[PDB]
Amino acid sequence: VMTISSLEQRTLNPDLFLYKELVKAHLGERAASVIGMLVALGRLSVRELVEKIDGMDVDSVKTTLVSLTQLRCVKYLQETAISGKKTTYYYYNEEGIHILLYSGLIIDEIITQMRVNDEEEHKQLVAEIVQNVISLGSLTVEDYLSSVTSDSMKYTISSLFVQLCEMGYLIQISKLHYTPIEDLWQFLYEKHYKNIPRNSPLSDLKKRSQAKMNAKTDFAKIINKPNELSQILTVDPKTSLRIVKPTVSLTINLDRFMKGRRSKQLINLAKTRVGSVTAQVYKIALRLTEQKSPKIRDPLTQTGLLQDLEEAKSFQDEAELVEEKTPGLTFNAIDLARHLPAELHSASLINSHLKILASSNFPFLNETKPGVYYVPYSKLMPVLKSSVYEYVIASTLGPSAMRLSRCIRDNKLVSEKIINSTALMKEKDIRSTLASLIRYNSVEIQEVPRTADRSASRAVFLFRCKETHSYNFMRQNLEWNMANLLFKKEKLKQENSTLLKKANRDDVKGRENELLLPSELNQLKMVNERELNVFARLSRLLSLWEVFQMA
Amino acid sequence: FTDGELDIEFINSLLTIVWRFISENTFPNGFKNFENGPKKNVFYAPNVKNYSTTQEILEFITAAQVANVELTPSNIRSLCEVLVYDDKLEKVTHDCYRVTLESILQMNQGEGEPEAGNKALEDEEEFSIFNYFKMFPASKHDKEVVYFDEW
Amino acid sequence: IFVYQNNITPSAMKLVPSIPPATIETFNEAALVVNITHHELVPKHIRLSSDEKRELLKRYRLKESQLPRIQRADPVALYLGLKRGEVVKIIRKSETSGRYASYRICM
Amino acid sequence: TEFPSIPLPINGPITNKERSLAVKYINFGKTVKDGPFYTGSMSLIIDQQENSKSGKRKPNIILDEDDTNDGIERYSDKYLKKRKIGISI
Amino acid sequence: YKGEVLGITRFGLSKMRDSVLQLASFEKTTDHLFDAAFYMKKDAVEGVS
DNA sequence: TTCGCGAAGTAACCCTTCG
DNA sequence: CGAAGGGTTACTTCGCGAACACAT
Repeated sequence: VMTISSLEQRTLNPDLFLYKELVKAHLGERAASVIGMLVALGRLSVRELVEKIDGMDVDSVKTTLVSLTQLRCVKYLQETAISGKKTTYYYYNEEGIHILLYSGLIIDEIITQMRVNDEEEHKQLVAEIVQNVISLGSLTVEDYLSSVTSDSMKYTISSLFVQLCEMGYLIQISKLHYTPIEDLWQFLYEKHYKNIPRNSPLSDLKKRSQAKMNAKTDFAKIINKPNELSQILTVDPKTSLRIVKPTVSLTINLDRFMKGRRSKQLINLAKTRVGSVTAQVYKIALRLTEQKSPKIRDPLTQTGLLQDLEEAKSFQDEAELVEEKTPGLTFNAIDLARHLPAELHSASLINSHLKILASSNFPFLNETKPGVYYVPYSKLMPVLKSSVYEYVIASTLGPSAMRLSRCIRDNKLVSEKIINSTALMKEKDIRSTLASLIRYNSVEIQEVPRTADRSASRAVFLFRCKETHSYNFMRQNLEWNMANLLFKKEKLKQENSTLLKKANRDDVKGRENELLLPSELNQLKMVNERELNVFARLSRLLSLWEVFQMA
Repeated sequence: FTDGELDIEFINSLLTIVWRFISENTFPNGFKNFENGPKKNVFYAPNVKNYSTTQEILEFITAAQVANVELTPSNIRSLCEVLVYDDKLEKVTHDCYRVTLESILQMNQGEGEPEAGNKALEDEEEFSIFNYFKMFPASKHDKEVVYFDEW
Repeated sequence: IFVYQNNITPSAMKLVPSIPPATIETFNEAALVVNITHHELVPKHIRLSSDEKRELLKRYRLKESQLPRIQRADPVALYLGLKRGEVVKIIRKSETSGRYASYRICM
Repeated sequence: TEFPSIPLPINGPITNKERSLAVKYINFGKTVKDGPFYTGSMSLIIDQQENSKSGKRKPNIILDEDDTNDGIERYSDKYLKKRKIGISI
Repeated sequence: YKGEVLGITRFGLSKMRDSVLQLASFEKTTDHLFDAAFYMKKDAVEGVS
């Protein structure tokens, strides 16, 4: 009866609790009743979609999915059967609905990415371009430029099109990444067995060595095609500069900004790892290799459904193989990018102050060890999780929580007698903060016993970690807190809707000029005070949720 | 039996002397408390040679007047050395125990003066200790009250 | 149609529906020396066409459910070759009843 | 109730950066409830986007706009101030 | 009519009966109610039991 | 202190392929 | 061609019932 404490949905869903909510936040219930519905039973066609959502007929489940089609929120599979018609079988897109939660910080630090050249017009112009880019799903150049009505401002916008395309933020959206990747491999695998049905004495070696490896070398090339494929740009008599093709669509490319956010996380780590002067040159030597060869974040495009027999060693070996020599520019040299004019005492900057990052990998982790620039981003991710995960559990459960959670990582299957010799707890503070932590994971105990029904207590329950559970569980808990914060925002905007329809329609400049009587005007600065705090918590919570889903 | 008879009245106090001495071995004393001249690119690509403990630090702590008879730091030379491992000391090869992490988080905050200076640059980073004084008042529906739910 | 001579192996029928319009059979020379149709306990079975299948669904107002079902790997169904959804008409003969009929859907 | 703690929340919209991201979230949420932004829903929907739905409704994707859907509701400011017919709203 | 020669007892009755409370009165009244709520059975009541 | 079949649980052994 | 993995059939253990209703 005390329904304030959000007990109404404690066993609801962690995955439905965010996606349907983010769809409801921009359109409403008739669009949230399909992405929230296609996440609850899998893939589904249009004919078997109508009779379960309890709504209108095919004239409405088709219209609201077009609004999800031109927003890139679903995935379709155009395939036919052996005796049936051509079906649809729609999916749901994870990153295509992360874009709705993610767009504001996308544009707001693409501003800081594009801060380099000048000051005033570039910020406003990028905040006009990319804000309209992400609010649509796919737009062209000639359709945008039909509402400018200028001659030099249009020239500046046409320059900034290719200035954003050269960074790696605008690529041609093709069907080959608008298709589900779990079945795009199988389409490149069933015609490949159809390619060689040769009557010849070949064993099961054909199904592991020929078809698999040739599909690898025909798939890794074809996923890298949307990186740079729309490059001719040699239209001379129109403009005297590189002009983007008008009849060519553009999307956000979704992946370089992932890389920029994770590089920002690496710099935020390096501000605490090394000193104040080493992290600056580490930033200026790290924030230039994100635009050439993108494979840094991703759990790999092919590893989702074939890592079942033995291939994980091959995935790690191929990752560390193509992980080097592809960004292989000048590893430690000079560049005309930025030198941060400061003491960054050293009043001389060539080949003597730019060698301080050579002493940044031999200490505690930045991990560019072997020769010159080799392996900079492979052996951080199993510890970049473990560095941020300890700083959350220690800041929440207390300073003695990281003292117990890190000891068991050193020696798994640890007893309480030998953890007393390793820790310093008095008599019972070993087990008190253990029982305060056992309701959370990374405590997970294993039992020994060889008895009948626990007769003489057998000296049981020595503690392990099982660190692959607790990272996923922390990700679930953070994602639930994310979506619960957004539902606090939704209940706030749902509570007082009778004073919102007038406060934004005709009340712009005269809001302080006595248009509302002084009895409820403080509610207008109350519905804007802690609704600002919701988005501030969202901003400072994206910087902690997106570290537990690395490769 | 060198640790079972000391429960617990000066083990947490004994941490401070050895941590301050390793911080003195790895950093300057007075130049750590402030940011004026941050230790010269720290120690000019610092000090491959300088280790922490070999055969002298045990007798140094023994003769440091810790209000005890000079008996039984016998096996606390390495057990207390590995016992301080969480965010404080360094392991990499042998006796390379370094301090650098928490000398900014709690040294310049607890034993320091307060100022509302140029602190409008900390952007969503790893700040455990900071931002005390939970609510004033009543915890308006989006504060720290909800973490107990498992999910 | 394949006719075994002895005990089968588990790896023979591992891909039987692998051909999309066709299949293979599975027999045994031991239990095929006499056919079950001429036996006195089995009445006359005959398969109906697709046009005659929708006639009893109009006469009894039924559908592709709620019928007395017969299964695959049944000796009558393996003798006759009932694939799926094929109505077989049984012309069974009780003693004091006459020459009445019954219909069975194959599943 | 039950009092756990979160490290991050308090004393953090006083700076301009988190306020900038928050006000831009407000602006994105305010604009996103308008559908197509006065130039759209016409170009790229036939171009390999759900052929079974871009073929059955070739003139019927123009249902969402801000040129006519925000146009029809703005004609009624003048038909009511001069003429009155008794019809339910 | 089901397809196989089956029995009348507590495993021979569960071949056709989607009715749960009919099965939860014949034998094993405990196990038939715990299994029906696990599998989310609809149980449109039409039988005379 | 008792017969009835149906669930898991565990072992002997034969087919199939690898280098 | 010898050895390793996947999978069919065969030996052994538990539990659920044992009819209706009256007076104790």
